Amino acid sequence: KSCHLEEGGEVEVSFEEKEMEKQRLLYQQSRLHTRGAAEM
Repeated sequence: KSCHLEEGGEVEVSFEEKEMEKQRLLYQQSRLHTRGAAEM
């Protein structure tokens, strides 16, 4: 639920939004410890 909420909840369709959102989602995924958790 946290990762889903951190998808589009925080029209224009510009590079100022299509890249900030992608970087934020990547940071959210990395903060979840992709290493270790995938094997779990």
